Amino acid sequence: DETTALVCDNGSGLVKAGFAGDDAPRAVFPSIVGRPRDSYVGDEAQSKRGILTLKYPIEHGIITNWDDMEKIWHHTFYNELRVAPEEHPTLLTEAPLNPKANREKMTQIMFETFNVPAMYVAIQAVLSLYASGRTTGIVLDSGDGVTHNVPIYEGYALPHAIMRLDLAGRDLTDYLMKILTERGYSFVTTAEREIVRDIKEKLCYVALDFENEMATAASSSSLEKSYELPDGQVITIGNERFRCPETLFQPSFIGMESAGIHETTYNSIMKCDIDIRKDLYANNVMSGGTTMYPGIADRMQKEITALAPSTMKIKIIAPPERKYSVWIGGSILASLSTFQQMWITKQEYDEAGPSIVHRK
Amino acid sequence: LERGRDYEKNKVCKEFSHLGKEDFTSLSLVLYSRKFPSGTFEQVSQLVKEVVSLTEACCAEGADPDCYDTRTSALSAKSCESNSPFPVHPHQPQEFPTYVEPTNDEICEAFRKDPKEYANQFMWEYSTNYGQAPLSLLVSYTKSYLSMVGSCCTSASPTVCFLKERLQLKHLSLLTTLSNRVCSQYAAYGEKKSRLSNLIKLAQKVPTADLEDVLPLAEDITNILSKCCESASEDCMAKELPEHTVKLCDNLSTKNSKFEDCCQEKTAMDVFVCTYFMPAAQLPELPDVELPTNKDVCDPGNTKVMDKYTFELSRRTHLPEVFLSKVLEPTLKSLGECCDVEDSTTCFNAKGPLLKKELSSFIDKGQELCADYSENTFTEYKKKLAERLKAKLPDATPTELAKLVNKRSDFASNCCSINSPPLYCDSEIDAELKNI
Ligand SMILES: Nc1ncnc2c1ncn2[C@@H]1O[C@H](COP(=O)(O)OP(=O)(O)OP(=O)(O)O)[C@@H](O)[C@H]1O
Ligand SMILES: [Ca+2]
Repeated sequence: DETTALVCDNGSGLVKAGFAGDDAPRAVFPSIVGRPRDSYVGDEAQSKRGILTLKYPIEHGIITNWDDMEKIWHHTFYNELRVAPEEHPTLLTEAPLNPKANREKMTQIMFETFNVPAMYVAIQAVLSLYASGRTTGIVLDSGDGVTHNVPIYEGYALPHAIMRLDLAGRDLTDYLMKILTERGYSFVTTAEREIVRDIKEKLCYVALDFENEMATAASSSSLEKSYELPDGQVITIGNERFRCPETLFQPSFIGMESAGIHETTYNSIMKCDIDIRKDLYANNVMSGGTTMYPGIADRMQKEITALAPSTMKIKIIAPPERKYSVWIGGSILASLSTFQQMWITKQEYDEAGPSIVHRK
Repeated sequence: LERGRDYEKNKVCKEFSHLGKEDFTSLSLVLYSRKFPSGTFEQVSQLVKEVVSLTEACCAEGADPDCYDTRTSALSAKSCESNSPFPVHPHQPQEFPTYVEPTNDEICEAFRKDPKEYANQFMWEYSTNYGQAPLSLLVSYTKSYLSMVGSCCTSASPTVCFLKERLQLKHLSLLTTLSNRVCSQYAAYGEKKSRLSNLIKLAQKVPTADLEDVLPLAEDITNILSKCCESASEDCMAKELPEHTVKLCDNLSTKNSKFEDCCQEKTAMDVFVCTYFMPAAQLPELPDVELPTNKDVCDPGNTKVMDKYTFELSRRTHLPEVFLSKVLEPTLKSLGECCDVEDSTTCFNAKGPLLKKELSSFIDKGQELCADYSENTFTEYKKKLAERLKAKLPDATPTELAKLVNKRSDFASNCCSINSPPLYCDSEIDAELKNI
């Protein structure tokens, strides 16, 4: 009783990797490669920031630099997981609407440079749904660099209904920097960037009623928190706690003229057949780190309720572990006996070259 | 065949003995729920308990043969009494299912509290909503669904159990809801229109294909529906439907990228849901197709001629199938009248040009009703609609204008898609077409 499949969730900001069967990813590091400002990957690249030039091979959920991507995979295999890829079937994740050639290239690299016995490429958003013990529903996946709405029916993600929003964690962090600086503070350097990133993950939240909440803050406290900087100097965060996440719903807070997450979720469903929409509205799962704000479920519930027919059952699935739902769904799926017949073997690969990854 | 004279009684009695009382009851609940889609869970259960009452008693060796036909006619007797405990009736297809599977937690909550109560509510609500699918499939799916809920809600790992079970149920679940959907469409149209509709949809999905490429497929699926939808065979649909996707892929696998992607899916039902949901493609811009000539219309064995017209037209007209189907059917039947009455070249001179404009008009109006729906997100579609409507009714108040956006938006969300519901949109396209 041994072998152990690997699950690698390649994210635009964070790569999540561990073993199938585990309840959580073994390693979680930033998707960055450091070149001589001789190369570093992940946390170390972050540290040696100054003497390095940082590249992000996965800007918007899609891999765009294959040399750097190999750097990352090599790193996660040997440094992070400290395993020998040659003896581990590997399950990979990809963004919705990932180009065929791109998927085939991931397969090529997997078999030809890391000689994995087998592997599979799965749609990130579908795994999120699976992580819930469901095969039908609409997923709002929102990470560091991109946000998607994916309607899925019995495992089938309807392509023409996919909604992609170029606004995610990275943008909220950047915005919370602008409004924090405007409130009479200074946040502009890269270290200040990570500080703000921390403030956002610990003290930000989504307001059920923006305006009401906005007045409550402008009137008194209770909506004010204190955060200790590395200086030891402590500051107070006011209405920026909810002004920050509020942009998910109002992309204009950053001058972006596009629908908010409640609207992309609404439109995705509307691109689907009338008879299944009910199943989308009643199984709306949220995954990704930018989906972690407290109150975001109740807010979405509210917004979709104002968009949908007054007779629709609206339900949001927002698990506490949703920051890793994709990875987790990958872990469960790869651990299924019924899934074992789904792997792409080195043989089937040798006898078919890439493109063999097309069977979804 | 069924010449039994007692066939019914010996049929049910046989079932009662083979399945046992519990299962016969479950079979009856599913059976009667698909028969009475608008029947209440209370009305249906009463009818079922009654039916199983007389069945157990009158199927017993010793029971006087006299009974079954007795309590059966007595059973139908109570059906006439006012406020009868049984389901009312003026069997129509359900184009808007309201069944919504609860969350895994709600399912298990309700299942721990009362299993039987849960099982019956699930079989009734599911059957009444997807009753158009073959009985053998409903009974099968239903039983397999409850089995899953029974083992996953007591599992150490409820979540992984559910994924595993749901993935294994996938095939039958699709086979069941898909067959219910397409059978509902077939029932609403009838063999004749259904075939026309399937050709139109196929045309809109693969505009660049040959008639001989898609016509066979449109005929096959129609044949399968005609034969399988209301069939007693436990394997008509189960066997026919997946066999149909193989042909479908054999013909269309390489015709365009969407069908190629769909044909790369792992299983037969994975491919069918894919092609079923596939939207109307970006149709080519082409010169109007002229109505069929008088010789074509009257000539014997002219089906091929009429099929090519439907195909050629459908692949170049940007209009939903529900629209095209309700116009092409009458248009042709009308042109058909000219062949009967003496003197062909005469009536075809009066009715001919009349039908052209009437069809041309109908299309332009339809294309107006479905404004920008296909081209954008619903949200953006509503913005544009509000704008073109503010330019067409300047003297309209913000409220009247707002009321109009909704009604037209609502209408479009229902009738401007390739799989818009037949019955509903037919009467709706009329009530909306006269508003020009
Ligand atoms: N508790 C939290 N509250 C708010 N944001 C959080 C929290 N935890 C993580 N995040 C944010 O969510 C984003 C990250 O993660 P995910 O792990 O979803 O990213 P990816 O998969 O790396 O990126 P993408 O999905 O955009 O390609 C980060 O930008 C991070 O700032
Ligand atoms: Ca991600």
